[PDB]
Amino acid sequence: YTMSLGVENSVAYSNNSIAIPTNFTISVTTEILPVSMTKTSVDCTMYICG
Amino acid sequence: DSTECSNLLLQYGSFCTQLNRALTGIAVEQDKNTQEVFAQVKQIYKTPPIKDFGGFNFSQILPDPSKPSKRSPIEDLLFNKVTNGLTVLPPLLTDEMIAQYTSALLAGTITSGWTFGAGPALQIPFPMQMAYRFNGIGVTQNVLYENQKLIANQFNSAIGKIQDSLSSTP
Amino acid sequence: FCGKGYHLMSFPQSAPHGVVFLHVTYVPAQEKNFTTAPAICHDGKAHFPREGVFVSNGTHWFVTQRNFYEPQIITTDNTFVSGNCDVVIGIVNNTVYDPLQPELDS
Ligand SMILES: *[C@@H]1O[C@H](CO)[C@@H](O[C@@H]2O[C@H](CO)[C@@H](O)[C@H](O)[C@H]2NC(C)=O)[C@H](O)[C@H]1NC(C)=O
Ligand SMILES: *[C@@H]1O[C@H](CO)[C@@H](O[C@@H]2O[C@H](CO)[C@@H](O)[C@H](O)[C@H]2NC(C)=O)[C@H](O)[C@H]1NC(C)=O
Ligand SMILES: *[C@@H]1O[C@H](CO)[C@@H](O[C@@H]2O[C@H](CO)[C@@H](O)[C@H](O)[C@H]2NC(C)=O)[C@H](O)[C@H]1NC(C)=O
Ligand SMILES: *[C@@H]1O[C@H](CO)[C@@H](O[C@@H]2O[C@H](CO)[C@@H](O)[C@H](O)[C@H]2NC(C)=O)[C@H](O)[C@H]1NC(C)=O
Ligand SMILES: *[C@@H]1O[C@H](CO)[C@@H](O[C@@H]2O[C@H](CO)[C@@H](O)[C@H](O)[C@H]2NC(C)=O)[C@H](O)[C@H]1NC(C)=O
Ligand SMILES: *[C@@H]1O[C@H](CO)[C@@H](O)[C@H](O)[C@H]1NC(C)=O
Repeated sequence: YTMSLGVENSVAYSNNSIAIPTNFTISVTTEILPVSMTKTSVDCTMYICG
Repeated sequence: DSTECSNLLLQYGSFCTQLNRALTGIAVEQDKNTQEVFAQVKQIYKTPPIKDFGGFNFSQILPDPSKPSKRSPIEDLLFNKVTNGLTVLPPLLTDEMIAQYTSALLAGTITSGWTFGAGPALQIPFPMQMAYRFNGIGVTQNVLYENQKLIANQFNSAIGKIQDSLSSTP
Repeated sequence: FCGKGYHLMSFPQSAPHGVVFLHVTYVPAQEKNFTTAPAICHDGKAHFPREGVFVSNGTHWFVTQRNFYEPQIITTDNTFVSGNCDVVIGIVNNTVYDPLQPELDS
């Protein structure tokens, strides 16, 4: 299928109306970031020739 | 198509697998880059049919209904100004869907300010949003409200100058 | 940069060859419509909110903070006066309470 980019949402814009929040949600989200790799060393002479 | 060449090429091992894997990683990385840049909203926002924004004109950046590509005049100008075993993979996001993502971002930032980026889109009049931005940079709301027509005229003139500068500079 | 929503704080957690950030953010919810105006016209003067926004529930005008609904009476302590009512587009007429008025009234 052709993908849907997002759920449709039409904001009710007018020149004299505002939307004010009456409540809140404390949301905890995860962010995973790699920091380091495995430290590898290769003996070039031993690898090529043994 | 040489069988003997491929038989001799098999003696060198998995070089071809490494090169194909690296190219595949680059190819998926480009799609990941496009997702990271443009697909930051999960709601497709749309502008109201009446473009009453207190004097602010966004026709040069909003999508043109007359064009089949549904691009803005600025985006249309940008697209006009950019011109043996190899294959070119198409991008995952086509140009019209990327334009739709930019249109959703424009509609969100015009009708809701920065509220849609942090949660639900909360509607606010655009002059009041501009006044909030003025307060963000340390200028009082009264300055924005008193000089609203001048600010709108300056904004429209600057947007027109941007379109002219893009159309006039190679 | 530090999670989706208005960022409050973050927690680091060690991971094998990596770090996991638990971003604690504030998300607005349960929004409600209100009728808004840029300024309040009182005594031939234009009043603008110091830190909030003018809202109306249909009959009465209040001033509230932008990210949470907490209606308060429009007074001289939370508004400032700049100019008359002839310049601001969309200014509405409403009274502005004075806290000092009952003090000299009594
Ligand atoms: C604020 O008012 C507007 C319009 O008065 C509401 O927008 C309507 O929402 C309903 C519910 O989905 C839709 O069916 C209508 O089509 C919307 N109208 C328009 C013009 O967009 C809006 O939902 C109200 N906001 C709140 C928080 O109640
Ligand atoms: C704001 O939202 C919170 C939850 O996000 C509401 O708390 C809930 O209230 C209902 C009824 O009072 C309880 O049954 C739930 O158990 C509560 N949940 C939690 C997590 O405490 C709170 O009432 C809402 N406040 C307003 C004014 O809408
Ligand atoms: C917003 O700006 C556009 C573009 O500058 C205006 O469209 C122009 O309208 C005049 C008169 O209607 C025409 O002579 C121009 O040729 C139009 N320009 C283009 C590029 O189409 C538009 O009128 C402005 N105002 C609104 C409310 O949209
Ligand atoms: C808007 O809010 C105000 C303040 O909460 C409402 O005024 C109160 O209305 C109740 C119900 O009639 C009265 O008992 C109170 O005495 C009123 N307070 C004041 C200070 O007048 C007002 O009615 C609300 N408007 C709407 C349309 O809901
Ligand atoms: C808000 O109050 C002002 C001041 O009284 C009103 O302006 C008056 O409007 C009437 C009729 O339009 C004129 O005859 C007066 O000369 C105006 N006075 C001034 C000082 O301008 C204004 O119309 C009121 N607005 C609303 C919506 O009630
Ligand atoms: C909103 O637009 C209407 C015209 O549709 C106008 O009468 C009204 O004064 C405007 N309000 C503001 C606050 O600009």
